[PDB]
Amino acid sequence: VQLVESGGGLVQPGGSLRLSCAASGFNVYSSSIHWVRQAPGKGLEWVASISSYYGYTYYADSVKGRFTISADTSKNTAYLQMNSLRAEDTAVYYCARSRQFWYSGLDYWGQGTLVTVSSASTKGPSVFPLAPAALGCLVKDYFPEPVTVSWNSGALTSGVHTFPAVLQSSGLYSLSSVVTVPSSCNVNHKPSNTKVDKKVEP
Amino acid sequence: TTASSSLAKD
Amino acid sequence: TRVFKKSSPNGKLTVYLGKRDFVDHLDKVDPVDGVVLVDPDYLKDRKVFVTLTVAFRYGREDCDVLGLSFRKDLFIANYQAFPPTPNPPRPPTRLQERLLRKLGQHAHPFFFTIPQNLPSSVTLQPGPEDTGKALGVDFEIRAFVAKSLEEKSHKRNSVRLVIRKVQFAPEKPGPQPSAETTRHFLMSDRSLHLEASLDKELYYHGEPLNVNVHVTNNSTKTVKKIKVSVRQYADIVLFSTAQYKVPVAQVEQDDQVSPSSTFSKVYTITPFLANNREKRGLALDGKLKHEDTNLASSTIVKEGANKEVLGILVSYRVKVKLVVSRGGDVSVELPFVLMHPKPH
Amino acid sequence: SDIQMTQSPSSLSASVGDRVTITCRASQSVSSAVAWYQQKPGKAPKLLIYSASSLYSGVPSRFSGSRSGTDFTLTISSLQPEDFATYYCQQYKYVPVTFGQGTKVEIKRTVAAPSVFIFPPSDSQLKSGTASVVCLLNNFYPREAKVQWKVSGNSQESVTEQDSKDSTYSLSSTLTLSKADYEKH
Repeated sequence: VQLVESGGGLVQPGGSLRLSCAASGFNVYSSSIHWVRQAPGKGLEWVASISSYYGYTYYADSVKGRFTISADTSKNTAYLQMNSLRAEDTAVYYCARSRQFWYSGLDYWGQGTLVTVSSASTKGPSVFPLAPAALGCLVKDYFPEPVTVSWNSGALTSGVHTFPAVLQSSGLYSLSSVVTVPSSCNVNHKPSNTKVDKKVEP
Repeated sequence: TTASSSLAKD
Repeated sequence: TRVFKKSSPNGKLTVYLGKRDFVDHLDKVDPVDGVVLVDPDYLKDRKVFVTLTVAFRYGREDCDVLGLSFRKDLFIANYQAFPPTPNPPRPPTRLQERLLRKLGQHAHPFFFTIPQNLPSSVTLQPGPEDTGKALGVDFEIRAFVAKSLEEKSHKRNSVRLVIRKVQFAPEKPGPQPSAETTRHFLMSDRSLHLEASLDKELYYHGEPLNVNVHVTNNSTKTVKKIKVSVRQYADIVLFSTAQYKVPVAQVEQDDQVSPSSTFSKVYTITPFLANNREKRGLALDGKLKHEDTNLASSTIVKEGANKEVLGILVSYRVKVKLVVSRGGDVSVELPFVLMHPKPH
Repeated sequence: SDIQMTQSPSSLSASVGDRVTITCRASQSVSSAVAWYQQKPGKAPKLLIYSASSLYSGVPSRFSGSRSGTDFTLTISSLQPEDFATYYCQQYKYVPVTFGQGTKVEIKRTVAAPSVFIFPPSDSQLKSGTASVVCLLNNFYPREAKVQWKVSGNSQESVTEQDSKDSTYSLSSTLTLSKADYEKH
């Protein structure tokens, strides 16, 4: 028994997208499909559910009408179409299974995929050195995630602390990392295909 | 209406 | 854990029932046990009784303006809760003792034994053309306080509560369900031999069924279409045997079996309610008030065949029909059960 | 209608083999349709308790749950060192279901003082026209801290997960202003 998803990416607000979760190892009619979303750093909350056996559908109040849900018994797959996307709807999405007779929790959870909604475009990293003990590397105004930043192509991994990237109002993400060298960095951005290497000297 | 009470554990 | 409760409208009479669902083991059904709470000065001359009536109720109870139930009483029993009777049968039980400890002296134990020759909770599906609820055997526990058994019913006195009697699958699987059919012609020596076999004889709701069908068309006629369907049979007995059969799920494939050829296949068919919301006469498992449910759970009969026909009996069958050119249509039928597994 | 939950505490810390109790409260009465869910950081959640008292299959017996009216008790007997994560509460006999706000559980250690590092904007950053002040707080315990600015608003702070090597915290805060605004001080 397994559960898989596909369809994540970035969507222009006011646009639309469609997500799928394929079911294997169990039976669609003797089960139910529910989806729940989790905003970054927030508590996961329920969005929609389809009951194929009863032929019923349900939606959350915040997303009533905007969203649809469908199921295909031939391919053991569920389909739902997202419309009138807004900036607050971005989160990580999961597909879940539950015993139809009877509801007894959500025993199986998919690997999960994320949905991002924004107008930001691709932006390469900009290395701003942080020299004076310790020394740090600052990357600002980049898009999108992720960025693999190491010191001297990962020559030394001791004393390096890499912090999660955050979003400021400019619409571009930024992260930081500092290496502790009291006595005495290679960063690659795969989505932007940009590699920026720089070093800071006191 | 149909409801529930307490019940103890012996 | 918890205990369900129901109270009289007056608030002076309240009944506590240990469980809302009851199960049978094909030889003994779990007894119905409960306690009743009452303050003596409210009656001060009367007596307390509880009744388990099983009725062939039709329609609903929400004061609907229509021809109401044919209220045949299938089986009714009585027990004097208060004043206290002899200790049997036989003790106050562990749940009864625990409720007495919780409450004290104002509780009164009552006991009941459900005879093994009684039906299972079944309810016919109400048709959209008609109005309100539909008929179906159902259980009910009614506790009332009065001086006499035949004393007139009072709403403030009587308290009404609904219970269900459902069955659970035995852990021992049965024999493999299979069938065969060899159909010759009117005179010619050519014949038509077909085979049907099943995965199992027991299945769970929603779980697909894969019928193993094989055809040996060593004949001269041609097979036009193959029809695959699952039939439901509802043996209704009130005072005369009745049988309302109705299909629930049918699947078709435009496959042609040529003369002097062999053809085998497996088909996936699932009994489910989503596509049969409107078919009147479909049988659904007993509801609590009005909530939805699955299809009617197949009711296994006890080993000793006796009669057991005092209510609604439901069974399932699957038939595969072979459309043979210019006559000679032949179909194969086979039984199987479909009902819940053993919970924990 | 909307049946909101109210769990507490939002966060707590413990150690190996401790008795940890987390409580879930419901704004209305729910009979038994209450479940307990654990989610490791960055990965899919997984059920631990369903029907408010049953322990799901493939789960060590050390977990346990209890009910008291509208209050729910979730206890761990001997907390294994790989269980440090967040926990979630849900009720599921009314549509729609509702979930908790997350409850962090982490290992405890001694209190460690931090080493404050402030980094000036780079020369290329100086020529870029935007200036940022990098504030560093490394190897400190616990996570909470108080940092002031005076040389204010327009500041963002980042903190990482407990470094298991030293069981401590590292925090980074950034103060970004313009060159004219930076130089007026």
